[PDB]
Amino acid sequence: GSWLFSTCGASGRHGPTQTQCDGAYAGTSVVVTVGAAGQLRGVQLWRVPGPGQYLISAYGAAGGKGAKNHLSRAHGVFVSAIFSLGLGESLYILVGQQGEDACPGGSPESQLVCLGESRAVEEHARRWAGGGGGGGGATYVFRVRAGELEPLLVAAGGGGRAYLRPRDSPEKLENRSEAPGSGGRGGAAGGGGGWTSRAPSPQAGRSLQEGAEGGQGCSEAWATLGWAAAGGFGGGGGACTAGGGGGGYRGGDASETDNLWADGEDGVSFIHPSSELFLQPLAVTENHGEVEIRRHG
Amino acid sequence: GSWLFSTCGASGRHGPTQTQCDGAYAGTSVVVTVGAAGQLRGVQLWRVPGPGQYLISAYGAAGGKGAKNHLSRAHGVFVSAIFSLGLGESLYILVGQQGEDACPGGSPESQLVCLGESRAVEEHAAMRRWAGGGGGGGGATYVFRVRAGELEPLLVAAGGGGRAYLRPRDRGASPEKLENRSEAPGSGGRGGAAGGGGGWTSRAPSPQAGRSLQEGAEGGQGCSEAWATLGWAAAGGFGGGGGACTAGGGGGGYRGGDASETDNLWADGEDGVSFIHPSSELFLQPLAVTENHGEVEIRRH
Amino acid sequence: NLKDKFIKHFTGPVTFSPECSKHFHRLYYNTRECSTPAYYKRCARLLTRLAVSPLCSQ
Amino acid sequence: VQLQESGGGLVQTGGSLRLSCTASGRTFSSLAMGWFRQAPGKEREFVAAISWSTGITDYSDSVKGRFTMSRDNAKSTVYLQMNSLKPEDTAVYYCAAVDRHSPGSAWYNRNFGSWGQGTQVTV
Amino acid sequence: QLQESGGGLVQTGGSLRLSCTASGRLAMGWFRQAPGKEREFVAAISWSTGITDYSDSVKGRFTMSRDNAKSTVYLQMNSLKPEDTAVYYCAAVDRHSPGSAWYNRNFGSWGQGTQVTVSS
Ligand code: NA
Ligand code: NA
Ligand code: NA
Ligand code: NA
Repeated sequence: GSWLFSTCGASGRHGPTQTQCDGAYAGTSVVVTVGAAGQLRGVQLWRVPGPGQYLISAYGAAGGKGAKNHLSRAHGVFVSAIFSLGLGESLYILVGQQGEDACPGGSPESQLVCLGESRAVEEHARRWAGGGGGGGGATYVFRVRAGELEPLLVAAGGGGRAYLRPRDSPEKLENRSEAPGSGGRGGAAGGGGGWTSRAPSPQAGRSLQEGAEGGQGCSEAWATLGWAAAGGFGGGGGACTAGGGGGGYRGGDASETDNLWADGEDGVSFIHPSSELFLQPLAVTENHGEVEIRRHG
Repeated sequence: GSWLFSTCGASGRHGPTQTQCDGAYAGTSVVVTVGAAGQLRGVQLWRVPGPGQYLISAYGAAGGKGAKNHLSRAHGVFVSAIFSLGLGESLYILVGQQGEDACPGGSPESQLVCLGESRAVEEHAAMRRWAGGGGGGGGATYVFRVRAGELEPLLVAAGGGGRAYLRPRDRGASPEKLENRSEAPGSGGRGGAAGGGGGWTSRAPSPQAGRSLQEGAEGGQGCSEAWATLGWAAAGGFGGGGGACTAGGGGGGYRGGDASETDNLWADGEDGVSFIHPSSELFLQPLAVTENHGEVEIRRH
Repeated sequence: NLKDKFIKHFTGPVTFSPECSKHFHRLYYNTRECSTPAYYKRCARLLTRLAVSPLCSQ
Repeated sequence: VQLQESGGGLVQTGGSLRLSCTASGRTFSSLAMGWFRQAPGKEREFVAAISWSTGITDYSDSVKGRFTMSRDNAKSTVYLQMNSLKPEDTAVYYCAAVDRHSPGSAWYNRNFGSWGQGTQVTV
Repeated sequence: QLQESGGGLVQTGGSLRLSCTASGRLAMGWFRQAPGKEREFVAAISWSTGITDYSDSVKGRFTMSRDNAKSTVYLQMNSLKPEDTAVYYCAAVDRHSPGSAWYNRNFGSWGQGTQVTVSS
């Protein structure tokens, strides 16, 4: 009837292991093989149980909160479509992981920023930086056909929040297979990874082609506070002061100037043009992404 | 209009500071004075803007996940009722905070447990005591006032119990609990190594037990035995959430949720008990929904 | 309508008794959760929790 | 922990009573004490409060100027000097360890629901 | 950037050696696309370990090899059959797990290939 895929309890920029998913899926309808290493490390291989129509619902992960910008996370995106799949099919499922929140901090100094005691980043704005949230990873559903990875659905991740919110955005969709799977713009704050983007820095979210790990936080923020929030598995960009971009088929832009108020933008979702759209993309995911598959009659 | 209250960015067993809520609410309709220390530390004092009927929607906080029990959190409970408030009235708002998740861990050994390769807690169980892996209970959200020289509860939105370290392999939510009697005792949850939730007036029998409002409502600490074992343990959330050990911590409430008295490896903490003052006009019954921290929404009715 | 199609997808098949009609109408039409697309997941949990309550299960 | 009121009595309009309240086994974080009164058919209401250390006091408008609250730290006793009494002051007067959320906010019994027998005042 | 060579026109039972030189770069592979059919896996080899894999169709007839120094891989095709007629393509390859399908690790990037034709 129904098959539910999760991050297998994994968080942060690295994907899950076989052990984690075996533990997660015990007693459920789901069996997967988790990629052990290299390009598809942490991707879940699922055997399609016979030909038929499958309604696939993919949910990207939310972005992280900022240290002084925490009213809400940018929600990850839900996309869905009906796929007529044949006998012997296998689906590859990368479940996006939430962008890291700036708070609680991963160091004493970054935790003091979280309590509102430190205003050092603002006061200096050897560059002082920190407080942003990482970009959420996108959720990817794909297959191998004719010797190639073929994307079926990509559900965008949410951009991470900037350090600060001001004293006082449609979901993006790609539906052309020939469209470039490029990465988000960025800088110290990392843009999101796409399908095929090349990461210009350790902070950029990696593309699926690069293994999709989240970007690390910027080194200037580590130099300032001893810690920085990372992007989530599935191409989320690392934080700086500005927030990291969300992963996607195309990654979300991050600030190119580490602007104190610049939230990362969300990724771009993808629906393969052979499929039947079910519901339009909608940002609803609060935390990690997921995939839910059901038979469609 | 509408007034939205949050944890002001605070997480964990400790409530927010004035600085945190000042920043969280700047530019919104909400202005609060935050309790600076003592019994009501972290509690938000809100001046009611004129007499009238107010629909108050309170949301308790979710429990934490366990290291090998992480499909979902026990969600904090939503309760709501309409209240007739007069001129000069002020409300007291304690926004429950999420029970801490076992994972990611706060030490190398606890992060090893989260990656799943370590079975040491389980092996030493069913054989100085090895423990850990549970999630803390979520704090309840409390809306109350001072009347005739007494704190008077108006709404308590229960927090969710934290998850145990493990869940049964063959595993394929419990009804929401409500108190509506003003005289009812606000006692605490059972527990042990894993802490029961705090209630309205409970007395904490251990560092792990969730504290009651009378005690400052802080979340319980994780059990010392798990700190000794793994170098870290998940705490309950501000608002009476119980600390984890191996079993999950109990959720805060008007009465606190029960946690295991034997630190059982599969024993989720139970949720708190919500409260809706019987003089109010019920809007909607208790419904578990919250995924993370609690919150409060007030609107004119 | 589009709202109903989202919420039905997120909630799945659920039924409410006549005695819960006042509760359903209030939840579905007069809460922040069920009138805000970004919160429709919250809406679906709430509706799911209402449907399994003693009064609506009948 | 344990409180006991005395000094109540029957008085005419005008003139004075001196109420006392002793407190055994203090809390060491109980910083303030308060007088409340409950007339028949009405809710308990605040009268006055004082700090143990500083002796700084706070009064309801109905009693400001006529009632003085004081304390004796060494004895763990608080007093209410009621002068210029009036028939509306009739009530059972209650003593409590009190706290407040913040400066300016309402005083409340820090020992929830814990109240003594009070002392009767009739004018 | 790949360059395939070695194709030609042979008879049933014939033999050819294909070459592919790469630039940059764990595994390389050969795929082929026949008229009216999808591209399909033929063979793979690891640069470091020399471990190989083959489609069931070519086992016992084709051998993959490589020259690390020359960044070049080879497909030795013997006992050729009409159904081996196709354009043959070289790629850097990966696979998710043992037994899963091989795919081009540089998504969508292909050389011009080399034509192999086997007459009856
Ligand atoms: Na918030
Ligand atoms: Na912390
Ligand atoms: Na914390
Ligand atoms: Na602690």
